[PDB]
Amino acid sequence: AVVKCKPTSPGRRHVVKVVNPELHKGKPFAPLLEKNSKSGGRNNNGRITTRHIGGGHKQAYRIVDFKRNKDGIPAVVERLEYDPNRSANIALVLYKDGERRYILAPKGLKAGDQIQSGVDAAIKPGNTLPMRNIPVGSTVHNVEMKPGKGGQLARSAGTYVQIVARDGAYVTLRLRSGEMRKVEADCRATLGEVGNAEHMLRVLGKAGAARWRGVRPTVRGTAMNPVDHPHGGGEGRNFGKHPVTPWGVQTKGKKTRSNKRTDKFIVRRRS
Amino acid sequence: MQVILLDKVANLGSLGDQVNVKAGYARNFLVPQGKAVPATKKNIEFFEARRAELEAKLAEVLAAANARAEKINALETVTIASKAGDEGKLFGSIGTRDIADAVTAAGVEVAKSEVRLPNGVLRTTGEHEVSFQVHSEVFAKVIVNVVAE
Amino acid sequence: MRHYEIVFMVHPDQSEQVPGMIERYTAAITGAEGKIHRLEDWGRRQLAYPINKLHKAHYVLMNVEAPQEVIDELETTFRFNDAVIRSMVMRTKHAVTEAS
Amino acid sequence: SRVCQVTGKRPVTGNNRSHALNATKRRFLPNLHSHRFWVESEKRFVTLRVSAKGMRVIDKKGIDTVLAELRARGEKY
RNA sequence: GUUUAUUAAAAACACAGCACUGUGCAAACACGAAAGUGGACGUAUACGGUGUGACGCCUGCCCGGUGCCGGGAGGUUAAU
Repeated sequence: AVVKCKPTSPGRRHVVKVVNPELHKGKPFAPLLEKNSKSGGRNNNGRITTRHIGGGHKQAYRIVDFKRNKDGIPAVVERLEYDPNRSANIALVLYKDGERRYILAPKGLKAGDQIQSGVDAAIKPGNTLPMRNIPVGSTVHNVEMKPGKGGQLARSAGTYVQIVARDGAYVTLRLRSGEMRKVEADCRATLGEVGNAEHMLRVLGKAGAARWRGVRPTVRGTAMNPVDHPHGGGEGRNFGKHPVTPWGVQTKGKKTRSNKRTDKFIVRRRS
Repeated sequence: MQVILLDKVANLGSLGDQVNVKAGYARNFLVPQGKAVPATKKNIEFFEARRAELEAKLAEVLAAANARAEKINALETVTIASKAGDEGKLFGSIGTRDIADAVTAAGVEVAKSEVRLPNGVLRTTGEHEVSFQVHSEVFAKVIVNVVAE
Repeated sequence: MRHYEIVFMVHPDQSEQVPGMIERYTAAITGAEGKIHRLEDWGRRQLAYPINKLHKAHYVLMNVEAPQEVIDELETTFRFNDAVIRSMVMRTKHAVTEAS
Repeated sequence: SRVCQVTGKRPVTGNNRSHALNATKRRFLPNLHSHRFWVESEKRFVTLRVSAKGMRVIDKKGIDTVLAELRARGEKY
C-alpha cells in the first residue's frame, strides 16, 4: 500500500514506504542471478564521467527476460519478487516444460495467473504478442524498438504505451512522455500497464535513503568558485549569468535533439 | 566512365556501346553483377570478334531459359492451407520462403530471391495474384490461392 | 438463466463468413447449455448514417438464453475481432418467436 | 592509423592561418571510406579502407592492378 | 551529517521535499583525435543539468533589455 511512517525520531517524520504484501519474503531464484559491480560513475579512463553515483548497498543482477522467446508455450507466474535494478517488480514465470524465467510484472498479474507469449495468444493482460495482431487502442508495455531486440520502451513502474495507429507496416505509438513515434509492426509487446504504479508516492524521508540508493550529494554550481563551475563566485550569492551546465552548454530550455537518423520514426514531439 | 555493356540495361545499355554511366553506377551495380565491363582502348579489341558475335547468344540461351524455366510449370498455381486464427488473422505472413519451398517441391526449381510479391507478404487468406521474375523483360504469374485450415 | 437479444453486424466482404460465425458462436453458447431461440439473419440492408466509410453492413440476430461466463467471453469475441462492427446485448424477459 | 591503402595517404599537418595570420596547427585528414570491392580473380568482395582518390585509381587501374600493388609492398587486402 | 590537514566547524556545504528544463535509447551528457567505456546490463514512475532547501500559509505585476524557443514571408549574406 502506501504507509506514512510515524515520527519516532526526526528524519522519520517525512518517510512514506510502499509496503507490498504480495512480494516474496525469501532469497531469490539463484539460476538467474549474478553479480553486478558498481562503477561509481567511472569508465575505462577511470574518471567520473557521470557525476553523483557511488556507494550504496550491494545489489545482485537478475537476468530478466524481455524478448519473450518461448513462443507458443503456456506459463504460470509463480511468485512476485522485488528487483533492485528496476522500478517495477519481477515475476518468476514457470513455463509448462519446466523452464523458469523472470519477466516484468504487469498490473493485474498475481501469482498463478497463466500468461503466454507468441503470435497465437489471447489478449489477456500479461501476454506477449506482435503489434500487427495487438488491437489498435489497446495498451501495451515492454515495447520493442527493433524486431527481436527485446524491449526498450514502457518498462518502468506504471509506465504504459497506447498503440494509436497502424500505418501499413508501421505502428504509431503514444509514448509515456507524450511523443508519438513509429515502430515496425513485427515487434512484440506485453499487454496492460506495468505494475507497482505506487512507486510515485515514495518520499524517502532522509539523506541516507538517498545515499544508500546509490546517490551522492549534488553540489549547486553557485557554491563553487569560478574555476570550478561556469556559475560561481561573487561575494554574497551573486548570480547574474544565464544558467548553464558545468561544461558551459546552456541548461534550462535548450534542445539537444540532433540525430537525423531517427527523425524518420518521430511523428509528434514532446509538448 | 565510358563503359561497354553485356546486358540490355533498360534505359540506355545496348550490348556493346560506349556508355556514359556514372562512377558509382559503373562499380556497385554493373561490375559485381557482371552486366557491363569498363572498356577503354583495350577490351574493345578483345570484344570485336571473340565477344560480339560468339558469346552473345551463349549468354542469350540463359535468356531462353527464362522462357524455358518459366514454362517448366504450365499449371501455374500454389495452394497454401496454413492454420488460420479464430475466423481471420492468419498465423504467419508468407514472404519468399513458403512459396519457394513449395514451388521447389511442386513446380519450378527456382531459388529463394526470385519470389516476388506485389500484394504484401500474404496476410489475408484467399486468392492472391503472385508474379515472378525470371528476366528483365519476361514476367510470369503463378496464382496463389490461400486456403484456411 | 438470462435471456438476451444479440444483434450485431458484419462487414459485407466478409459476409460469407457469416454462417461460420453464427455456427461457431451458437456452438460456444451450446457448451454452456444456452438454449438458442432465434437466428433471424437479416441480410445486408442499407444503413442509415455512414458507418465507417462503407455503408450497408450485414446484420445478424441470435437471441439466446445463456449464463454469464459465456455471454461475457462471447462479447469479448465481438470486440477483439475485425469482422464485427457495433455489437449489442440486451434485455431478458422471456424469449423466442418469429418476428421482425 | 588513418592510412589509405591505395594511395598511401596519411594526414598531413599544417597551420590554420586565421584572418589576422594567427597560426594554429591543425591536421589535414584524408577522405577515407571502407569501400567493399569485387575481385573476379577471387570472385568475392575484398574490403579496402581507401581514400577517394584511391577510388579514382581503381577507377582507372584495375582492382587486380591495385591488389597487385599490395601484392608488391606486401600488405593485406 | 560535511567543511578550510597545520589560526575560520559556522548562519557556509549537503540533505529529504519542490519546480523548471533537456533526454525516444546507437539517449542527452561526459572521458576519449579514434575505436570504445560510463550513463545503465537502466529505458521517461528512468536519467542528466540548473536553482531552491523539511513542514505549514503562500509564491503578485512586467517579454521593453539580455537569453532560450517557435516561425518562416521579405531584406542582407559564405565557399560555389
